[PDB]
Amino acid sequence: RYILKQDVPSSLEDALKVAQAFMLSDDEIYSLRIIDLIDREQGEDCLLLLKSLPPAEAEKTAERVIIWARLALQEEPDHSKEGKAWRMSVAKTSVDILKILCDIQKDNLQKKDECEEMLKLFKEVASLQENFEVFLSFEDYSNSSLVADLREQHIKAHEVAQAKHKPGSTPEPIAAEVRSPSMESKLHRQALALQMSKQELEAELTLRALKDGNIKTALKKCSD
Amino acid sequence: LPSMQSAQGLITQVDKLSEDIDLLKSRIESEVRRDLHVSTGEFTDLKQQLERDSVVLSLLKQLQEFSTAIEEYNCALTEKKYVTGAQRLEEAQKCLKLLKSRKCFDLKILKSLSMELTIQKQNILYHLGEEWQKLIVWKFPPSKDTSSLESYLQTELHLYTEQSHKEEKTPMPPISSVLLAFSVLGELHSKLKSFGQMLLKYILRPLASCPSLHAVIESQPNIVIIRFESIMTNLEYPSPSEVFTKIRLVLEVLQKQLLDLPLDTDLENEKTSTVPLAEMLGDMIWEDLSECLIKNCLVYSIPTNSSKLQQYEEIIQSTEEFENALKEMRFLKGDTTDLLK
Amino acid sequence: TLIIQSLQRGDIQPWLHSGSNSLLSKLIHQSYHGTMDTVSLSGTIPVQMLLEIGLDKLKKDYISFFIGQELASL
Repeated sequence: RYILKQDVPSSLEDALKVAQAFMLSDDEIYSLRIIDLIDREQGEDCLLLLKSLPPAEAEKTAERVIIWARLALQEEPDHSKEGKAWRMSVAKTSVDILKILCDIQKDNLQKKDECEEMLKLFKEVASLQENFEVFLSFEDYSNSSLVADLREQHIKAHEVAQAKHKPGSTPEPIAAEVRSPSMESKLHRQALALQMSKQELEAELTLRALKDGNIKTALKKCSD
Repeated sequence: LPSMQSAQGLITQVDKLSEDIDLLKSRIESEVRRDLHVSTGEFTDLKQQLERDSVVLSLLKQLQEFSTAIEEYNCALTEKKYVTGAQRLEEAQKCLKLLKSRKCFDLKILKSLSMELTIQKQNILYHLGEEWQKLIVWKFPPSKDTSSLESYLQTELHLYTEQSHKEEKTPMPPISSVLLAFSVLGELHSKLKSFGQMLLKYILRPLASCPSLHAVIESQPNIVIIRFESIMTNLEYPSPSEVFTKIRLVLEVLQKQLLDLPLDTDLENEKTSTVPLAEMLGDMIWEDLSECLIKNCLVYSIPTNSSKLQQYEEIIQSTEEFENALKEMRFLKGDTTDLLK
Repeated sequence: TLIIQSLQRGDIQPWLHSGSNSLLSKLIHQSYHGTMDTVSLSGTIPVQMLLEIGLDKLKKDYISFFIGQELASL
């Protein structure tokens, strides 16, 4: 740890032989190097180091750093800008190393399903963090109540994003020959993590409009 | 480098300083009750500072305990005493939560404490994950296929029963200790999720799809082998009674060979209770097993002629015992499930 | 205390002479063998540790003259 704190270009090599001659695994060396680079938000260096490493020790370093990342994300969220930036960087650096580990473990069937499930969980966490700036713990993440609440919130948001666009008054001199991005595309950006297709969105909108007493908008969508 | 003996020096000096704080507080309290009208204010004014120093000293005690628990856990790692190391880590976590609950230290110091705690926690968890895979072995065919008969034929499950005292120079702790270590740190929930799903995918679901599959359990003293051996049958869909018997045959061994070990929570905390292993294992597989049995076995057992209705009675009976056994083996919580309704 | 800090940090290797009647030389020797216990300074102990050095210094200064001038033997 002291050698790795010197920021010497050969400090990684200096610390390698310390654990080599004293009969300690190289797993800890590269794991701590990757952790130090993650704390410095330098995940590209982690990627190049992982690609330079042989796959055998690469698996060991990757699984340990993934466990460390989930454990570090399990504590209380930080409401400062630097804290949330660190959570986002950790998730983004974890997703692609999980992809690499999935590529490595194609034949290890016992490890294959575990890695695919863990990759899916971190993909959902990172997608929810980046597209929403919502940071909690994994116990709060896996709880389906928050997922359903955020699904219905953005269903209602899509309701208004079109309801305001049916003209209740004269149009404004906005989006004149330079049209703004569609609200449906942003909702779909959000829902790619929510795994909601167009058919389910239309089904929910039909029921929501029916509850509002609007008959024509539900019938037209059913006919389409 | 030059502070290993200074750690014991710190222990001694903090102990004698706590003793000094206590004796001076006793001296102050002895004289406060004597002069309660003339000496109260100036005694209390200095007792406030004494109590603040005592609070800071208690925080330093918590830091010393944080260091000592980590060092004892490091010592326990080398000797493969994972349960005590996990308990020491839990004590350190409890100390760190109280350290972070009071805003009195530098933020970077607490950041370093938390970083080292997480490093040691991932260190013990990775060792537990390593040691999990030696005891339980899944031997797969060289493909992801689960539709061909050879896919089920080349599937093997191995449980390394430690019947005799291990003489290997690379020893393996007993499965009960592994389960205790996972329960102390609260990570048994994810491991059960990982294992029950592969059990469902490669053991449970196959038995409800192909009527020709038969589960053979070879019981060696050290290695228990679960194997699929193909015996040809003439039924287009598996009948309920044989499928229930085959499921019960595997579930008895799985409960007795693996799930028959007591659990224990943190040593210093008795506010947490131990949940039986069979309950948690069933809760994560029973929902997907009842629907698999209904949609693959009980649907096709329904007769097409009214004359064959009475012969269905055994299926009503044979299900109930399959419902009862899992209730005796604690794989279920209630009495009426969707498999019987 | 400064001597204790210097010995613990392993920054110097003090030059020593034979006889080593002073306890400080023994402290240096034990620092040569790794790390030593924390030395306490209470009462007249600090006076005596310094006193034990002057005796050896004066004895060596005397012996360098008695034997050096062939006026006395050991």
